[PDB]
Amino acid sequence: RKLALKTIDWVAFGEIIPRNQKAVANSLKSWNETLTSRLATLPEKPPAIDWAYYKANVAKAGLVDDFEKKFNALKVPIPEDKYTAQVDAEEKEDVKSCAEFLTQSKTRIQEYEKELEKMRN
Amino acid sequence: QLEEVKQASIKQIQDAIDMEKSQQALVQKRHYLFDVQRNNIAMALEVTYRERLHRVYR
Repeated sequence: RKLALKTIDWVAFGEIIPRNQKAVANSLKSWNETLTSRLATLPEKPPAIDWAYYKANVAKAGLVDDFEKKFNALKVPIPEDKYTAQVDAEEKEDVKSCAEFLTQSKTRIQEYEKELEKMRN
Repeated sequence: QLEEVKQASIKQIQDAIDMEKSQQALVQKRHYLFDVQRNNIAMALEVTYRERLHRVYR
C-alpha cells in the first residue's frame, strides 16, 4: 500500500509501561529508525526493458519477447503481516491509558481541588 | 497555626496536577506509538515490492 500516516510523539512513545512493552518501546523506536531510514531511501521505481531492442538483439531469440509479455504480465504479492495486534493492543490498553486510569486519576484530582477549596477556608 | 494549612494546600494541588498530567500523557503517547507502529511495518513492505521488481527484472 502507500504510506501510513501515523505521527509519532517520541516523547510520549518510550514511556509506556504495559510493562511487557516499555523495554520493547525503547528497542522498537530504534528498530523503527532502522526501518524508517530504509524505506525513506528505497528508489520508488526500478526500470524496465526495451523489449524491442533486445527482441532484435537476443538471438536465442523470442526469449526477450517471451520475457516481454511475461514480465509485463508477471505480478507480485505484497509482503505479509506479522504483529498487527498493535491496532487493538492499542485501543484496549488505550481504555486503560485514557478512560480507566484517566477517570480514576481525575477522581483523585478533583478531591484535592475540592479540598483546596476547603483549604481556601 | 499558619504552617500546616499551607503544607496541606501545596500537597493537595500537587497530587491533583500530577494525576491529570499523568493521565493526559498515557493517551497521547500511546496514540503516538500506534503511528509509528503501523509505520514501521507498512514501510518495509512497499519497499520490498519496490526493490523486488528491480531485482527480479535484472
